[PDB]
Amino acid sequence: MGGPRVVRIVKSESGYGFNVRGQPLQHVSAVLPGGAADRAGVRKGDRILEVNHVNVEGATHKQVVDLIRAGEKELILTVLSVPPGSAYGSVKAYTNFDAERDALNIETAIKTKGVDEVTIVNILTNRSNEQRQDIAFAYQRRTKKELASALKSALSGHLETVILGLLKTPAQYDASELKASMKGLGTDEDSLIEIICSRTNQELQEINRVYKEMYKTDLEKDIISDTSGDFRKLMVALAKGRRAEDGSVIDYELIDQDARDLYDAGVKRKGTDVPKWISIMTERSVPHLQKVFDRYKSYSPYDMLESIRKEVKGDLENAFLNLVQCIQNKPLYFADRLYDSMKGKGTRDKVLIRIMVSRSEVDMLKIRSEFKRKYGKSLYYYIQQDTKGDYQKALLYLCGGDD
Amino acid sequence: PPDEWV
Ligand SMILES: [Ca+2]
Ligand SMILES: [Ca+2]
Ligand SMILES: [Ca+2]
Ligand SMILES: [Ca+2]
Ligand SMILES: [Ca+2]
Repeated sequence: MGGPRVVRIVKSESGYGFNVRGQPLQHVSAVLPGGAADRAGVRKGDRILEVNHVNVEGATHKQVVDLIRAGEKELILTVLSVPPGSAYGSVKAYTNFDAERDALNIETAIKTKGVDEVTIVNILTNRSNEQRQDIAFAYQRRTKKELASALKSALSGHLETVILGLLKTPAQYDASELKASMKGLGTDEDSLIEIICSRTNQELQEINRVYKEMYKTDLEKDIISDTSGDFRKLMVALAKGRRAEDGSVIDYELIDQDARDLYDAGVKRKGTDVPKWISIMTERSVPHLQKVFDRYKSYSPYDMLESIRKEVKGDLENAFLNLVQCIQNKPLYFADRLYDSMKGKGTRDKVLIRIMVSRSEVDMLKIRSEFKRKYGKSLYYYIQQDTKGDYQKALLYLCGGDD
Repeated sequence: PPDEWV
């Protein structure tokens, strides 16, 4: 049935972004993805019980709409939801969130003599990504300046990279990182492989759509322009995000045949049948490939990762090693990349920042668990020893705590 | 059924 809960939609000049329908309580029939209502927690099927603290039981459809459209400011709704996931992310939605309050406090920190970077970090790294979008809209509405552009001018160094990354939606951030990894002579293959190998179907579908809107070209077309050989074939196949979905039935016969084919195409023979590896590892569901990799050990003297190191080299080897890691244990995969970015001289800040930003609301808690288990000390500890200043503090907030 | 976007 759903308990009466309060959602707070920020003032939006383009509309709150949800459809009111009814016949008695009016219900929400559809929600614009990424719109103001979507970010505040309004979901499909919500029955509207109060609009800005007035009970609308028995009101007409026009009256509920007119009450919603009246103030032209924020929209506080009391909704009854069909009782319905970011449960392992470090950054949670801030309770008692007020975008206007945060926007004004952020502008105060920007206008503070010398720029109050501390307050900017304390706010933005302790709000969810959707809450940051609400702040950005309220900021522009009161300053007539875009928040990202204002923060670009106020901040610098690695802290600027972090803050600007947090302000983008997940699909916008991934799309811009992909573009940055391909733009310019050559390519950051490691950045391209990390994103393409680790993102799921749903994520890649939104990345492809957002990439096309941001840059007016297909992501697949830019991957082709900047890659070649079997590496291109693998990246193009993964980037389509059309992997088979996790099924209810375990296909034990296919698991065995897939494991034989991987062996026959690689260790068993001289050379490698690279397209056979690509077909199996990009088309089968992740739970399927997990069991394929264990069954593969029944035929091969080396496991899947070791077989890759012996068969292929270069970018293709890197891509296969990253992909198999993501299929086997993705939190452990990111934990190892985090360790690699800090273990030696200096810091691979680009990698550290991108992981802390993109995984903060996905599986950072599992990343921290795999990290502490494998390396003995916390991810928090390594960030402290490798980074300094407000830049360090923002990364520590994205981490979420010690251990 | 009446509907409208807001
Ligand atoms: Ca300062
Ligand atoms: Ca700057
Ligand atoms: Ca290039
Ligand atoms: Ca071979
Ligand atoms: Ca270091």
